Amino acid sequence: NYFESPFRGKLLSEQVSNPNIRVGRYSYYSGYYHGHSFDDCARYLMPDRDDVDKLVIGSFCSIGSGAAFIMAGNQGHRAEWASTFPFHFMHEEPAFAGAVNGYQPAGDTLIGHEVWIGTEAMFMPGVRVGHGAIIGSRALVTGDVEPYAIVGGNPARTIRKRFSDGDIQNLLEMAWWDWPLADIEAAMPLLCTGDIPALYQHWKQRQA
Amino acid sequence: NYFESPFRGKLLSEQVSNPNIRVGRYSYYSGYYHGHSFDDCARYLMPDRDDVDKLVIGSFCSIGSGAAFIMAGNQGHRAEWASTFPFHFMHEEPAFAGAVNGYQPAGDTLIGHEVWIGTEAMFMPGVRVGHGAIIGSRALVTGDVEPYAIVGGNPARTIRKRFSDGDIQNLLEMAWWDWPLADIEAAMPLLCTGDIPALYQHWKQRQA
Amino acid sequence: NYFESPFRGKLLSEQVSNPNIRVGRYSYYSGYYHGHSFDDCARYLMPDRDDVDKLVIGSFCSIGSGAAFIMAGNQGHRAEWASTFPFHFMHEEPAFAGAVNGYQPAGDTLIGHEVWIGTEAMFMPGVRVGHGAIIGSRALVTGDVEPYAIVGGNPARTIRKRFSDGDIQNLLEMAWWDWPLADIEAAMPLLCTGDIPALYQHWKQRQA
Repeated sequence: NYFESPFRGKLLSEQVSNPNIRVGRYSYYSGYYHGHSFDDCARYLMPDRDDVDKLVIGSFCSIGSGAAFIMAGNQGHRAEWASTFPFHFMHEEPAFAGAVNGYQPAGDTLIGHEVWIGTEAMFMPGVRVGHGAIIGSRALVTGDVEPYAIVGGNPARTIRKRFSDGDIQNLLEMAWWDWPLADIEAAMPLLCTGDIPALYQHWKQRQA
Repeated sequence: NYFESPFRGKLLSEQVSNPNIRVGRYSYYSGYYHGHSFDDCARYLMPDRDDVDKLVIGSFCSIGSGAAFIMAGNQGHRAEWASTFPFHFMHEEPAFAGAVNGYQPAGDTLIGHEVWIGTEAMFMPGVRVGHGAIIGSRALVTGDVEPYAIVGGNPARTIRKRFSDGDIQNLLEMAWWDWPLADIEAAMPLLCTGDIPALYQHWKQRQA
Repeated sequence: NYFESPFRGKLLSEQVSNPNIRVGRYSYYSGYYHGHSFDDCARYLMPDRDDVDKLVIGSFCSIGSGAAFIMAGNQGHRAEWASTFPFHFMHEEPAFAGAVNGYQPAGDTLIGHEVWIGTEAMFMPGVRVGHGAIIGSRALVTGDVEPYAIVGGNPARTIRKRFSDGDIQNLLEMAWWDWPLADIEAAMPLLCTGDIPALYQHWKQRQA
């Protein structure tokens, strides 16, 4: 077990290893209940190729145990073809030599800043979860998620947003997750409330 | 593997170990397909603190492999705050010193008597599954379940109840799961039918 | 880990071992992320008894990691009885001696030809997935699936069919998955398109 206690996770930066995984600051993962370091959470991601899709995780993300990000696009499976069998990849069989490569990229998988991901939540290829979004446990994300949206379910569907639309708009504008640490510590007292408007002022002020 | 065969489970009483887990008689768990004893089914449950929420399981429960009961309330994550990041818990960072503890208990998780839980069913913090309830496999229970309700799905939703409302009412009144063993063996022939009304009489009689 | 790379699966024929598992040609499974060979994907399947239900997999199936086929019917759990507790199986307890066997078979689980099963998809007892069907990941299949249906979700529900009804009808008639290899290689160029009608002609012709 890469982890010592169910109550102690480790930084992404201190455990990520596949070059095609770009994690941000302070984002962490706690997988004591799945025992593997964060690298194995990225399924089918080639550490070799620069040609593949990449998993990108924003800053300040708290990631639950056993989360999984399915990669490698279709894996050479074309549902619109007469057969979903990856003939092209089945080398040995000489008969399958003429097979064309049905593989298709899907685009980098992007997880925004401050995304709270539930244990065992699974993300399909190419999704883009927005900042602040909250992914429920066991949630199977099959599409893009909006900033500050609370989703959950198989398939995952938005249940509501964390703040008002205005609130959100303000949060998106001050982007505290990009704030110099000194200011994050400064505004700390306000980051522990739901007073977006207050925070917004404290921001506008400091900016001067 | 704590288990010898996919077809042989062990008593909760003979494997539970966290002091904050109170299992009842005859309730059993079979986790050959997940290999760990029942203690690891309670996620994030502190065996140390008397201050935490507890997992309580009634009598005569049959629990499928890999079931999981997510504990520790919010784990210090406040979705209504400007940030869902557990700053307070991120010690090292001196900047995060002023952070307030966003943690919140959720209440004991209660699983009634005779609850049949499917393999890999996952229960969220603070739910209360009622007696007789049947939890489908892979079912993600996010709220209270009623006695004799058959649920399933992500999110889990009642599909129907096992018996009539009257039937249920009778079952709830005689509470066979609390019956002295001699009477359980006695009424055995009737516990293997759907004749609640018959059982109810056999009960009323013996009571005299 | 029975598997060497997340990108390299093995034939069912080269790893199946329970006698009650009948896999077809070219069908493969890649479980690097679950590390166990295909035999453990069949949950509660007795390799001993000829009396039990069997798991049957067609030809040309691509099976994702950690897929699972729940077997053993009800496992002796009768929801329509007053108790869902498998008394009959709880030997030790002499009191439970009179218990009747609530067990019930459910019928072989049949997975058709060319079924593409997503990682961690779980099939309940007795379902029958039709040829060409596509099972989404994490999909919990609780009932029969039609040929060329694309399902997903907990519970799994058809999202749409891969081809037209006519298209389907043609595909079902030529059954390429039963074609002598020489013809499969022959028609290879067409098996890599969505031109069912074209394929159908190429077929009708060769037949002469």
